[PDB]
Amino acid sequence: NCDVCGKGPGFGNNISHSHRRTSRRWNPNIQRVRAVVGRTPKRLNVCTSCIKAGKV
Amino acid sequence: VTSKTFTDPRDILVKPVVSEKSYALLDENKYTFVVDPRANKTQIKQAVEAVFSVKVTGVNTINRQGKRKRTRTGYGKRANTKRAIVTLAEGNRIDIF
Amino acid sequence: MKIILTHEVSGLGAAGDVVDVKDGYARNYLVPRGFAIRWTKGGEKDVA
RNA sequence: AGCUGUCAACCGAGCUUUGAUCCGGGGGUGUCCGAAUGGGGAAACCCGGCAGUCGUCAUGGGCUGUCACCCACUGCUGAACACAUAGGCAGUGUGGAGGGAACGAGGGGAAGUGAAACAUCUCAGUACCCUCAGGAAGAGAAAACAACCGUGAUUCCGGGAGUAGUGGCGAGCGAAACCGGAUGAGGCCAAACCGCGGGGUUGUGGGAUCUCU
RNA sequence: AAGACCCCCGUAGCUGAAACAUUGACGGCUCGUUUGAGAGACACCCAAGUAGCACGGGGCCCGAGAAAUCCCGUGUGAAUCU
RNA sequence: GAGGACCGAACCCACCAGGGUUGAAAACCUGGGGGAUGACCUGUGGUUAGGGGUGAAAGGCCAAUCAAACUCCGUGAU
RNA sequence: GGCGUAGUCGAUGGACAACCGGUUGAUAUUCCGGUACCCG
RNA sequence: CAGUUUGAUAUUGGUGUAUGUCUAACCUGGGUCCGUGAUCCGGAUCAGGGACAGUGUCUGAUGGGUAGUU
Repeated sequence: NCDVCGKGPGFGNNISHSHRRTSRRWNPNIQRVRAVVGRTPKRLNVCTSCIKAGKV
Repeated sequence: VTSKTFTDPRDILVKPVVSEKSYALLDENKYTFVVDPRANKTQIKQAVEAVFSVKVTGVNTINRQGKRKRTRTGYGKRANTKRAIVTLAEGNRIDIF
Repeated sequence: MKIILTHEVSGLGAAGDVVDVKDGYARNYLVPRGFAIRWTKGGEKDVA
């Protein structure tokens, strides 16, 4: 869970060659970053999309 | 005084206890009362002193469990009660009758 | 990320130059230290 | 004109034409536990702080109010450290917490079973679980259909149709266009531009800015 | 006290509220507006880590197939009425 | 005057025999029997939970039930 | 939902002051008699 | 299928000749100080490691450890 944009993990199926379905999970690429919110130093879990966009 | 901060000692003293043991205790100037179960020995002493204007020497309290009773339908339980035995100074008496 | 320089940086350019650099280089080193700022249209007039 | 609930008789003693019992609306009281919330706890138990107050020579003891946490805002202070923040202090809030038969939206998600075995598939997005509600919910004012003719927000019901399709083309699954009905409704912002306010709201494109009538 | 329209309670039909609730109408009250229209210019604006695209998935009659539209994660990643 | 020392009551256990076997007892009784200062027995309070626990290891024990406890639900399974 | 800091609970342990005799149908280191002890 | 593991890619930068070096992302279960009565946590600050590792997506290998069945 990105603390900025609310991007959460997605759920789906992992499919084999035999086409057997099992449950897996796409977790977003969330990196722990030290940031300054309101002049105060704080550590956040942020997704690289927010980093790339400059939201932090 | 108001209608919420009004307290009267006569509420603590529910009623006297009439029985052979209580009668035997009268001769030793020990009076037995049934008191409000939420009261403590200190309240009992103050209540008796204010109600009867007597000098209380010591107060003993007996906590008595209600007696379970059978009925047509099943089992009921009488009320639990707290009994206080008040020992008065020599020469002091209470007319409970 | 292409950026406006506020100080002279070796091998990049002089102050006020608009140059393109890798995003990580600017985000972690240049911008925090005041050497550079993000491009904006307002940046162009600022240079002028 | 009787009445003192019922199992449920009985005794005794009372209230009542100065209008009871009974019925409807409002109000006062409402111990202790419980989200339980002063602290603790084996729920209905135990022990307190602060202010006020009754009592006593005074402690002891009564009675009233008040004191959990989180969040919103106003102020004081501002660490390691210097700005400074973190944090701490003060003041308030009809803010939250938990409960509930069914109905709803969004997520997670079985197996028995069927396939006369079984793994793709079915059962089934069911059972169950999680978050959030409202009296209903969701959807909803075209980046839609259609086919060169045209309809004009959404929802629900009967068809189209067990059809076109889909499927170890197995067991099974299964629309849409369009037609007939129930009800009927449209509004507002962001952006550009000007100083949180003005501005403007579009599909025949519209808005800004400037010039002219 | 056995089969009741006329014995009783009722029914048909009318009638009723100090009090408070629900909901109308009105008055106070509150709010909105108080220049507008046309012509010409200009290409300034019209929702961005989004659309699209690549990979891995979900759902749709459609079981990934030549697979459109719709949703998710990872990378890459525009334009503003031509 | 040491000992996972010796004999032997309490205590813990269960090798043999007989009884009991719709029993006095859903595992006991009677007579013998093993340990009995230690890897011992025991009380109170904690704690480990189901494809999991614990096990000086028998698939043993996990509320008289264990090659996967019990209850409700899918469920009127097949 | 799992863990956990400050804290707060949790005796089966630690700290803490009473003994003898008599009595009732039913209580006694609790009531009664004598002599003691601890805290305010 | 979990687990272990390989590579690409994002987080991820400068600079030199697949491989050096630097510091600034990132990591320290290293030291000291503050919140603070505090072995958790966070913030400082020195000491190192360092674009490696860890993590997300994609991907090859192994996989009775587990699961469904013939």
